[PDB]
Amino acid sequence: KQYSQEELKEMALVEIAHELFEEHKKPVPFQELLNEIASLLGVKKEELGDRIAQFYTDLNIDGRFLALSDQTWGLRSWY
Amino acid sequence: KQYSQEELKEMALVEIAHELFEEHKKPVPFQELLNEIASLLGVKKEELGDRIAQFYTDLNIDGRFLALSDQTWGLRSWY
Ligand code: NI
Ligand code: NI
Repeated sequence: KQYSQEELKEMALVEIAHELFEEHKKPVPFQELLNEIASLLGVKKEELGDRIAQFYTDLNIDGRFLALSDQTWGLRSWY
Repeated sequence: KQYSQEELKEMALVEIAHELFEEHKKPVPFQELLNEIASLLGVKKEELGDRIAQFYTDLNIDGRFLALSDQTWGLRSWY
């Protein structure tokens, strides 16, 4: 990346998410984005709090992003 | 992993998917699973063909798996 933690700490979660996708180049579940973003800002996802519904909204507003129909799967023994 | 390509080539896609999740330990979009599985069998995803709706079905049948509500996102410039 071309951003420090301190630059990331100045960005909208949706601009962080955008650089992740440009690096990663893979679709990602919303919750995994939250984790990768929260780890790049060295906080706990829990702490993003009020920026979460903001982020969900921005992703929907901003034309660069698609919500894909593709189904997220996992193991029952993680929940 | 503890499987060769040749052992994987004998397994139901759903047992391959299960070992992926046990390694990876992350939720994954269905289509990314198809890619990781297709690359572990050195074929093109396209070639899994009739095993695809089989796999979708097995995931739904088999109690180890959850379909999570979490939304898959991506960039419009991949589609
Ligand atoms: Ni959008
Ligand atoms: Ni199931």
